[PDB]
Amino acid sequence: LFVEGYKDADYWLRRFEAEPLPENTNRQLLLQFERLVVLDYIIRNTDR
Amino acid sequence: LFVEGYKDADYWLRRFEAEPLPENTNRQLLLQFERLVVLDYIIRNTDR
Amino acid sequence: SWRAYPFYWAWLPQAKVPFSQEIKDLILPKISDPNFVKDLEEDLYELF
Ligand SMILES: Nc1ncnc2c1ncn2[C@@H]1O[C@H](COP(=O)(O)OP(=O)(O)O)[C@@H](O)[C@H]1O
Ligand SMILES: Nc1ncnc2c1ncn2[C@@H]1O[C@H](COP(=O)(O)OP(=O)(O)O)[C@@H](O)[C@H]1O
Repeated sequence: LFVEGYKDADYWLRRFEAEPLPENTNRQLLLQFERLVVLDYIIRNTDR
Repeated sequence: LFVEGYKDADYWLRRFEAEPLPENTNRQLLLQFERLVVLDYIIRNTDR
Repeated sequence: SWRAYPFYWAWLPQAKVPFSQEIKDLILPKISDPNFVKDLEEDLYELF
């Protein structure tokens, strides 16, 4: 399935270094980031 | 009023530099920090 | 070699944050349950 209006992770990451996120959004981002860690770790992605 | 079990803010902030905090606690720190900022700015503290 | 296929997100500052309670609650019941893990291998086998 196709998903709309996403960007390269590090496009935003670089921007968040420059202009940080409000903390509530940042917490949200981390919640999501953790789900990526779990996924990549279990399947042991060789290419992330 | 004397408050019990605090340390110099920098003692912790540098410890939160090695160990970062869990995000929920960190959100709490920031919430408190914002209140510090508001207070010191309105009274234009000279010595913080 | 352990250097060969890194998880690139491990270098991000976000990767320094202890896991939240949210992820522990979503994942631990599942992956610490031998039945769940066995269902997973089953589902995967079925696909592969
Ligand atoms: N489901 C999707 N929704 C939106 N964009 C996608 C989706 N899948 C892939 N893309 C975009 O299209 C490009 C090609 O997709 P993919 O083949 O998955 O990556 P790669 O080019 O690294 O093999 C990617 O750079 C990605 O940004
Ligand atoms: N309300 C308070 N509760 C607990 N500890 C305090 C409180 N106020 C000051 N302290 C501690 O005692 C010391 C008091 O010094 P401070 O309040 O900076 O005034 P001064 O520098 O004039 O002595 C500080 O080092 C601080 O760690």
